[PDB]
Amino acid sequence: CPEGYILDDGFICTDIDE
Repeated sequence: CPEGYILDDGFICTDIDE
């Protein structure tokens, strides 16, 4: 996951949509 798409909850690819 690139910039903006970070790791949340328990270190998982989180969404964003720009």
